[PDB]
Amino acid sequence: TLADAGFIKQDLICAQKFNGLTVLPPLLTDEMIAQYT
Amino acid sequence: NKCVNFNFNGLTGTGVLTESNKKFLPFQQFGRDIADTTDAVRDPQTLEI
Amino acid sequence: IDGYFKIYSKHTPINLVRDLPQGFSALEPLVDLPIGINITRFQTLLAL
Amino acid sequence: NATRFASVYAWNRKRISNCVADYSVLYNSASFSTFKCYGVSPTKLNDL
Amino acid sequence: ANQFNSAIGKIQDSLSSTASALGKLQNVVNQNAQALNTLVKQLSSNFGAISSVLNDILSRLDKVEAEVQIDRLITGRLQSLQTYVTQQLIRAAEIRA
Ligand SMILES: *[C@@H]1O[C@H](CO)[C@@H](O)[C@H](O)[C@H]1NC(C)=O
Repeated sequence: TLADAGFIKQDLICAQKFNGLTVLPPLLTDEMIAQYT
Repeated sequence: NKCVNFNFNGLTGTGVLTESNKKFLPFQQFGRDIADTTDAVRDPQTLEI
Repeated sequence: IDGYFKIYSKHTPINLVRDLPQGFSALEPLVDLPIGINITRFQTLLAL
Repeated sequence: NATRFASVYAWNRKRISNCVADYSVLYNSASFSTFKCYGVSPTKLNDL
Repeated sequence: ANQFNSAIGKIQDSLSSTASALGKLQNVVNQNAQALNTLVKQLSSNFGAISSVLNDILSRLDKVEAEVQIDRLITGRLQSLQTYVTQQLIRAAEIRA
C-alpha cells in the first residue's frame, strides 16, 4: 500500500511537499512495466 | 485563494489561505500538522476556522 | 504550574451501582487563573 | 509611574491582561537608561 | 500440466491468504516512508536555538541576534540532510545490487 508515487497533487506527504520533499514519477509506468512483463 | 504574507496573533508566514471544514471545539485556536507545523487557525476577530 | 491554575472537565451517563466506568474519554479545558501561591492541601464542599 | 515601588526581597508582581499594549511609548521615552530585552528585539514589541 | 496448474493455483491461494509474504519489498518501502518522516520531524528540533519555527526567530529578533539562532538551525538542518543523503546513497547500493 504505497504512500504516494507522484500521481497528481493539486498526511505525511502534505508535510513532505511543504518542506520541498517531492516523490517523483518513475520513467516506466506500472502499465508499461506490465507490458514488458 | 491568493498567496499572501499572512499573520494571525503573531503566526507570521507566507501562504494561500482557505475556509476549513474542521470542527474545532470552543477552546481551540491553532491546529497542527503531522510535522509539528500549524495547519489551521481561528481568526481573532471573526470566529471562522 | 508556575503561576497558573487550570481546570478541565468531562460529563457522561453510565449505569454502574458502585464503580468508576470501564472505557476511555477526555477532559476539555474550562478556565485558567494566575493565582501564583504555594498550594499543598485541598477540601471539597457539598450541601445538606 | 506608581508613587512607590517595592523592596526587592519582596519584589511586587502586577498582571497585565485583556488590554492593548503600545510599546512605542516606552521604547521612544528618553527617561530610561536601561531598556534591554532577552527573547525578542525591542523594535518587534509593537508587532507581536 | 495438472501439477503446473495446481502449483499456479497454490501461489494464488497463498498470496491471497497470507499477511507476511511481500515483507522483502514492504520493508524497503517502509524505510523510504520512515526516512522522509524522520527528515520531516528533525524540523521540530531546537538545535539549542530559541525556536524550531524559523519565523518565530525572525519575527522576534533583530538581524544580528537572528544570525546566531539561524546559524544553529543551519548547523542542524544541513547535517539532517547530509545524514539522509548518506543513508539514501548506502540504501541505493543495497537496491542497485
Ligand atoms: C511553600 O511551602 C512548602 C512546604 O512548607 C515549602 O517547602 C516551600 O519552601 C514554600 N515555598 C515558598 C516560596 O516559601
